[PDB]
Amino acid sequence: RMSEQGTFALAKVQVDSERMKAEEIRWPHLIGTAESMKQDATVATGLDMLYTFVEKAFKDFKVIPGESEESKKAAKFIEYCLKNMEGQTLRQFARDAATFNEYGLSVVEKVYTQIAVGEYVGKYKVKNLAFRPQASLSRTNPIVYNSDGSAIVGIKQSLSAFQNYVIIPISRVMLMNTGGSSSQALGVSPLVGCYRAWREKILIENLEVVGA
Amino acid sequence: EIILEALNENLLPQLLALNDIRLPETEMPYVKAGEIVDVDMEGFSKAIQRIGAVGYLPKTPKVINRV
Amino acid sequence: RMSEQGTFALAKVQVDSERMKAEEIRWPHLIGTAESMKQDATVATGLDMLYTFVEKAFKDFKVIPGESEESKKAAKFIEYCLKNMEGQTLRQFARDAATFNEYGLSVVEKVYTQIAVGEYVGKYKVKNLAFRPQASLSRTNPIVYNSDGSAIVGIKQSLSAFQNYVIIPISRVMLMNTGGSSSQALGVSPLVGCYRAWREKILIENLEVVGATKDMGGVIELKIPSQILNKAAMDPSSPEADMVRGLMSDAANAHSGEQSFFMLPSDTKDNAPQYSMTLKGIDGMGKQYSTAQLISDRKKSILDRLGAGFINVQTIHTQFVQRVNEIILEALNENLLPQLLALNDIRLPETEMPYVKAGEIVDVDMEGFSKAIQRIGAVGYLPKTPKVINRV
Amino acid sequence: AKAHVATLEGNYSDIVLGRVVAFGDTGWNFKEVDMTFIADDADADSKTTLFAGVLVGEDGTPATAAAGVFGVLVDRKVLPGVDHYIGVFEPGEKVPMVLAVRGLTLNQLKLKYADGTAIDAAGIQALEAQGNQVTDKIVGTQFIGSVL
Amino acid sequence: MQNGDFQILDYTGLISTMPRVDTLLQSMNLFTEHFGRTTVARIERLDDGAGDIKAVQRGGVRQHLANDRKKIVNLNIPFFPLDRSIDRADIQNFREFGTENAPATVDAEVQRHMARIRRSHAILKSKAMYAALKGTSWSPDDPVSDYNYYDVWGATQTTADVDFTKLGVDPIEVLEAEARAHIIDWAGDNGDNYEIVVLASRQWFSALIAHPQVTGAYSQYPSTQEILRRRLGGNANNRIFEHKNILFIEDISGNIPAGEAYIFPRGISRMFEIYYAPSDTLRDANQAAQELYVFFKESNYLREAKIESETSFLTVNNRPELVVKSTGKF
Amino acid sequence: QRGGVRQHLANDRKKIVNLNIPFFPLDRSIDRADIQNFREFGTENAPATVDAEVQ
Repeated sequence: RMSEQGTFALAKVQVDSERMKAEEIRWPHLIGTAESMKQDATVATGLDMLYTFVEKAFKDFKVIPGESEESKKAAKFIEYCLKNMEGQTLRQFARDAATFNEYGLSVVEKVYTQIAVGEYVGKYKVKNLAFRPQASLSRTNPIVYNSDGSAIVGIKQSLSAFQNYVIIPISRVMLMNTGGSSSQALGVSPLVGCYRAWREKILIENLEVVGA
Repeated sequence: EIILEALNENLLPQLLALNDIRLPETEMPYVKAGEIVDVDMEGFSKAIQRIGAVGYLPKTPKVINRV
Repeated sequence: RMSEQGTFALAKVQVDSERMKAEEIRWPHLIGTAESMKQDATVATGLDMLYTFVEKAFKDFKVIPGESEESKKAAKFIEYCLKNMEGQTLRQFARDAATFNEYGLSVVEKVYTQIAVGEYVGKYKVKNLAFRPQASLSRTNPIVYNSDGSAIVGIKQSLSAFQNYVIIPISRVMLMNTGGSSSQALGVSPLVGCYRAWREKILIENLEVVGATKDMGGVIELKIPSQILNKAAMDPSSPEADMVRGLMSDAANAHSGEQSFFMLPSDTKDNAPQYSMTLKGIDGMGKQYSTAQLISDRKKSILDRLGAGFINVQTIHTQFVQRVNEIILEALNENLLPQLLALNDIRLPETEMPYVKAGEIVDVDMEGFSKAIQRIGAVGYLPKTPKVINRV
Repeated sequence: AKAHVATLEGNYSDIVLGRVVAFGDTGWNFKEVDMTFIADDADADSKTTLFAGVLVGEDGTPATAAAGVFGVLVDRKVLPGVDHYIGVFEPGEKVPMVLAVRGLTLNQLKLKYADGTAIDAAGIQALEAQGNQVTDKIVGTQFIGSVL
Repeated sequence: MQNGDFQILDYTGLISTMPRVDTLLQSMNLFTEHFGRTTVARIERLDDGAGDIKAVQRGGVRQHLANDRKKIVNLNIPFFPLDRSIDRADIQNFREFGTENAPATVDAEVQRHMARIRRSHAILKSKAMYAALKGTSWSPDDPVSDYNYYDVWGATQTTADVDFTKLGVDPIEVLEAEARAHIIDWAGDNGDNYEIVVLASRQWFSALIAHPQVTGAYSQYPSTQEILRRRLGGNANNRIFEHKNILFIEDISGNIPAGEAYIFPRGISRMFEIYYAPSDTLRDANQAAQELYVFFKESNYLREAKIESETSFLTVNNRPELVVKSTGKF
Repeated sequence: QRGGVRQHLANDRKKIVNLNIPFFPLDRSIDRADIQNFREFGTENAPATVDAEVQ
């Protein structure tokens, strides 16, 4: 019939997966272990080459319209909006979005603004695809669910990011993740798996220097 | 592809809704990313001839602008 | 005659198969042993490459209609329903469905909803192909059978999955499994077989690290008469104590450089000298087993079960991906489409049922294809249709 | 004819319902002392009379009075279903035993003196003084009565 | 499976048993469910009627009416937690007890604990409705609520006793006269033909059928519902009987004291209600309550696993007047 | 009472048994002399056949 008879179990699939990891690569720590990796000259190089082609792909982008006359007008307006963000370009967005290869996760917030003077006066552009760094997110619960572990209601950002030296609704956020199924909100970073090999690789290099 | 799914399915439908552009499913425009491998001048030039010498290549400005 | 005279024996074929497994890979444990595998950098890599092409195939999917005019209308409605799930895409479904390569099993529940406003108002879409994670299922009996072991009545989900920090009828569930016959409800995970090799592979790598750290070849050894050592221990403010403390720091810093040398007294009391300095070495023969090639054999042993063994250097890997695609398509073509058309009372003959065709996993060769069209075209065996033209 | 059969019922968690886990030394809640495993004057195969949940004083001997209680014996060697250490020790031989001292949510009903007598109020006070919570209510179970 | 050191044997199968859990009251659907936010509830009563007019002389004095009546009540709700933990020693070297050599898995124990917790919660919910029907709330060891609805609202317990040893007296002639008369005179509103139901202990129901009057009633011609040759309620465990426009049901659960039976009418509005309150968590605090909450936590240090479940609800009977304690003598 | 202390669950039960199996043989032989000259019972003249006894 027309009725769900189960749950995605987002809140359980996570809690099993945090136990089955070495403790240096659980959520509140992985943010530090990523940046304490990278300074390996083989780990940096792998990430740099990946971003090289991602930026290239999203540089000469195109919008493909439909057949009707209405779609062609819509395609032109879409191209204008995507190429006229105030202080942002898709290359910068692409290289911010692709950070889920380091942390399994990426958060982008959509902000819309009205046009004052231009070709499409009265319409709404997108002001900025505001990137929210993974490091500035909540270290305790980053992602908040229903009373059950069925769906996601929003994403929490730490209060310490509003200082110089809150929950954002899900409808305003674009989530990207990799390495896991649809039931893993915190995706599996490609550095999970590498970690044990990186620990050994480093130790051996240290022995060579002192040995010589 | 992961980035394009978010861009095509989360931003574009909402962006058109704000400016009340409501279209059927078959008329939704979509964004296509660029090509990551450069085109081979030797391969492409001789591919056009082989198709062109038979007449299977349409005469449109789209084909002309590719040079 | 028209009467069955036997049973599939689902409830027995399982109970023999759970005994004939090492106990770390029986149902309630395999869920943990899978996620405690994967963190091996050869096991993750094999699974990641498999999902790479599965997602590619189910990205540019197509629905092939029949000949009659009725089928063409049905095919268009099917394409709309499969491309308009609220919050779901076939790529996400394909990468959730393909999890039976890790656990032998996959459960998806079909939920239908009515349309409020749209092109097909009044009809029924599919809201979500809700994935039920294997970890959230019942750890005791996941699958429930008849009073006999003949057929399946449903699948049980644990009550602990409805909390934050029940039996689903079989007619609502799409089951996919691999590695076993039709009589094995809990399919054989491809990691069964690998397991013994993975256990060995790990142990050997551990021995290499400790072995390289403990190979103290060429270490410095010093011999001093015990009169000096004993005097220092009982007279901390004696000249012997000062020299002993100097040795403990000088010897630690003894590297090779521009001023490295040694100067020792040459006194002699017996056949052996009083003071000496030698660099140790293994008095005999070293290790023989060459643990390097042990690991390489076990790595190729693991990747072969996933068809990704070529990284140790139409193919085997491409043929392996097609197996996973066909299993998913059977569930999609034969369990969802007939039911979806029944709800919107579209009843067609067998020859007029549309079907979904997955995409191609290997990219087309521009050089090969372009010269293939000419050879067919130069003779006139290629029809003049927009289908051929749109291929460019 | 007779069918030699046995049952493997019993559990460990019933004696320790919860623990305070220190992010540092995880052994903060325990202590090891040398108890006598086999009876001193018994034969060579006289299996130990010690049972999990018996109060033990700091001196290591099983407690006999409330004033002589310091911890609860929770050693793996005495847990039900794994008590195969029969005849493996000489009479009166010593062996290190694990004692649970602080940071535990114990079960009152399973605490007993050396002779099996249940713990009293003075024992409760002495054991809780270390920082232990002695719960007085576990649900229990009724298996099959044909009624409930 | 391994036999003695130098011999083997064949493993055959597993046998499992568990006590029955009753759901008759749940099936009857006599309780309405309310999901509140707080732990306190209010009920409003408004009772009205009329008097009699006395004759008076013409042109003289007149007569005056009285006024109405109101009442307000408040109540609290109890709490019910349930927790358990899992340690390494429980799975360190214990065989699964299923297949021959499969090692023990944490998942199996987790599922066992889930099943046990669910069964305990179901049993508690079942007992709650039986306690409520008797006219008092269920809150053992919690004197905070202990609400006796007869005392709270103000009422008395009608007996309607019956004796079965009198073979020459039909017991139904007492049940009708007392119970149905009292129920009709106390329905409160202006209704008709209320349906009557009876819950009876095994002894009471069994004795009722054996009474000579009932047997003689159906013996001499077939009619329908053939008591003598068929079984009351078919092959179902819970027997069902219907005599003289009344429905009789046997209480297999045994919660009703042996020999006792309770008579109450159906259809009456808002006679039974059950309320749920939120749990003691920041996610659910001040939110809408749910039927049951279950939580599970895996220690990030790999040395512990814990399970947690809690619930909070209250069962309220809004009309103690319409419950009669039938008592049999044998 | 809310916000106070909680309660816990009880343990489980297990049992095992062992059994043996019996054995039941049956044997019988046939010889030449049993059918050399005998005549099939119930028939006028047919000679004795070996299979007619095996069946």
